[PDB]
Amino acid sequence: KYKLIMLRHGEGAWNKENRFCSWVDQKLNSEGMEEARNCGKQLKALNFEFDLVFTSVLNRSIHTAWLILEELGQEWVPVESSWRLNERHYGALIGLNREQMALNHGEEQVRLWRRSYNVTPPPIEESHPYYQEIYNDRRYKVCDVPLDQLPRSESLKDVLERLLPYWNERIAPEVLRGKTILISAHGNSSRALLKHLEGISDEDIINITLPTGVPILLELDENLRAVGPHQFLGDQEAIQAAI
Amino acid sequence: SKYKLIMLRHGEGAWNKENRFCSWVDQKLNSEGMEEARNCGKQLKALNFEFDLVFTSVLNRSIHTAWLILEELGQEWVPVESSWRLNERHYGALIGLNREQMALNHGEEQVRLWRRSYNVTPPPIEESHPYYQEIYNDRRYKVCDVPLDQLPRSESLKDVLERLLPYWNERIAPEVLRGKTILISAHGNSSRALLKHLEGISDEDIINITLPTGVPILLELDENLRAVGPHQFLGDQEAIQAAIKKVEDQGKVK
Repeated sequence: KYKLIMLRHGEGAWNKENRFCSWVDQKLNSEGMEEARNCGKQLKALNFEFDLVFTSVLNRSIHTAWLILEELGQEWVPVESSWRLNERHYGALIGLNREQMALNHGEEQVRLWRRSYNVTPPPIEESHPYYQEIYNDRRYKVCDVPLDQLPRSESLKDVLERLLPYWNERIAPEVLRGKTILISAHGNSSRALLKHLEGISDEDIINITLPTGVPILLELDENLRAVGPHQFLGDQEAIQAAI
Repeated sequence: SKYKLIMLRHGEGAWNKENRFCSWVDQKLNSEGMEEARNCGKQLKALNFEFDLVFTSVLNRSIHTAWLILEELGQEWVPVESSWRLNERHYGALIGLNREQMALNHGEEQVRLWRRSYNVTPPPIEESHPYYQEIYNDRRYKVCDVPLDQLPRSESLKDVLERLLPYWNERIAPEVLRGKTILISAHGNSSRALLKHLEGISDEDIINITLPTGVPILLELDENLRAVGPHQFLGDQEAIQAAIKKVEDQGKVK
């Protein structure tokens, strides 16, 4: 077998204003940082000793890895970041209040826009309050594919399609070669990698519910295909939230 | 063809306040060292620096200094790479001992030579030392470009140069050649050793370079990667000199 840990960061202001962060580089809050600080205390109690850490290019994912590495005393562990682990691009829904988008278009459409393997939201356009903050940022000018070729909106399926090469090419070699890897990612990019490993269907995946601030162990074979459900490590007094 | 590079020294930790030798002991910043980091970041942002790559040692005080600066800059996504080759000088058996006491029992001349000289090697560390095992049993020093038993047990400034220059030649300098803007988060002696090589400083003159903590060091190089003039400090003139008299006074008596 092989082992692998993924997780997702905690809370920010927009995660409390009930808004769509998505590609907006919004930061963690007191509880967001403390959550990851506790998550590292947990992996410490677990005697966890990583070799490589993989993140998105959004800071809430990076501070999360960093705060974790400090609790472990593992700050020298190599870190790699990639747009291909970014949160899903929610197009024009970025930054708007979701409990009032449900007031315009109705719950059924907003629910579908987030619990759907196949549905692409409206594309963010140059008029959007945050179009510039995303596409002009220097971190997207040095990417592996040109600025114009980055998506302006994504389905959950879109996330996996851009993710999977990064897994095949950057990650999978390393998890092959023994390295205990941590993946500090987001709600959808975590959901998509679990699908491709647990072979989840285009219909069971919209059901999958991953907590935040919680390690997610996952065992593999030499095929690198899953061997069981994803399990959650730590003080299993951790069955909270999930709306 | 006209390159710029930023190099700097981390800030205060507990043993710094205690006036001890840290060397390869993985001491953390205290919260004032953390503010030095943040102040570097602010100054770097006020010059609108955009880094493409950051290099550090594997001592966490140099890594945290770097992470703090990236956050000030909004550049947390900029790749970071770390290497024992940028480590502080290994101070042998003086690791953990107070500096002003060393001057009392050996003279300020002997202490100055121990700290700032080119080819005076410290008394090596022995298995008896309270921090021996925690150093050479640390996982970070395992998967390397050098066997565990071959890691030094003390180091002259010259020994530092001989282990740092290969990492410059093969890892930092090519990225400078590509046009990337580089930040180097290291320590007093590893930065002096690379300044000695880049500036061609004599064996006899490197004794007189003291680097202030928490202060950006701007370096300009030509198309052969040699300095164009002497390294320069960013920040207020008088305050840097006052901070420099500070560092050398650590080895002088009442």
